[PDB]
Amino acid sequence: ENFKELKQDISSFRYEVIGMMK
Amino acid sequence: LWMSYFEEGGTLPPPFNIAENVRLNHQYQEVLRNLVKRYVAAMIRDAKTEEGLTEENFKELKQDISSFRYEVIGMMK
Amino acid sequence: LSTQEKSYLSAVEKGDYASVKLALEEAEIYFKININCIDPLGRTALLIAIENENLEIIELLLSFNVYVGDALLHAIRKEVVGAVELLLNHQFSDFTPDITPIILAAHTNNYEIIKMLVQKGVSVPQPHEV
Repeated sequence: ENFKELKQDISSFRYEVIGMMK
Repeated sequence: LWMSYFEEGGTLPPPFNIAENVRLNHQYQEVLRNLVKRYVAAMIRDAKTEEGLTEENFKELKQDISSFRYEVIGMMK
Repeated sequence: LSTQEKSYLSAVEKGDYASVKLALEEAEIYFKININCIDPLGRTALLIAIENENLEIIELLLSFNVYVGDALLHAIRKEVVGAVELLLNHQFSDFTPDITPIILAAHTNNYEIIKMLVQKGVSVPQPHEV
C-alpha cells in the first residue's frame, strides 16, 4: 500500500504539471 | 464419537438389546454466492495489499521519476 | 461495465483531477455513466480514492453527492485521518452488522481517530457479565 501511495503521488504531480504547461 | 450417537439406531444398551430439494437449491445457491463474494473480497483482494517490497518495486519507482523528468525537460525545450 | 466507466475509474485511480472532474460534469447533464459503479473486485470510486489517500479527489466526489455507504468504516480501517475528518463533517457489506465506528476504531490503536470520535460523543454497550 505504501508503494502504491508513493507511485500515485508522482502520477498526480505529473498530470497537474503537464496540464499547467498546456 | 458424538456423531455416532445422533441417530436412533442403537439407542439401547446391550443387556436389554436381544420441491423437497429444488426449492432449497435456491437458498443454497444464494448462500454460496454471498460466501464466494465475501471470500474474494477478503482473502484474494484485501490480504494481497499486505505483502513485502523487493527490488522490482524500487526499479519501478525510479523509472517513474526518470520518465517524468525526461518529459518535462523536453516540454520546456 | 461500459468503456466510458472504465475510463472514469482509471482516471480516478491514476489521479487525473481534471479528467475526473470533466467526467463528473458530463454525467450530471447527459446521464450516460453511473458514478456508483463497481470494478471486478468490487471497489467504487470512493474506495479507490480512499485507498490511495487522494484527499482532493475525495473532497471533489463529495461535492457531487455520491453514495457514501460504508465509506467511513473503510477509512477507519485504513487509518486515514483526513478522510475521517471529511466523512464525519458531511447491498453488500464487508462488515458484520454489529460493527459501529467506535468499535472498529478501537480495534486499531489509533489515538487520533478514537479521540476524534469520542469528541463527537459515542457510547459502547457494556455486556452483562457471566
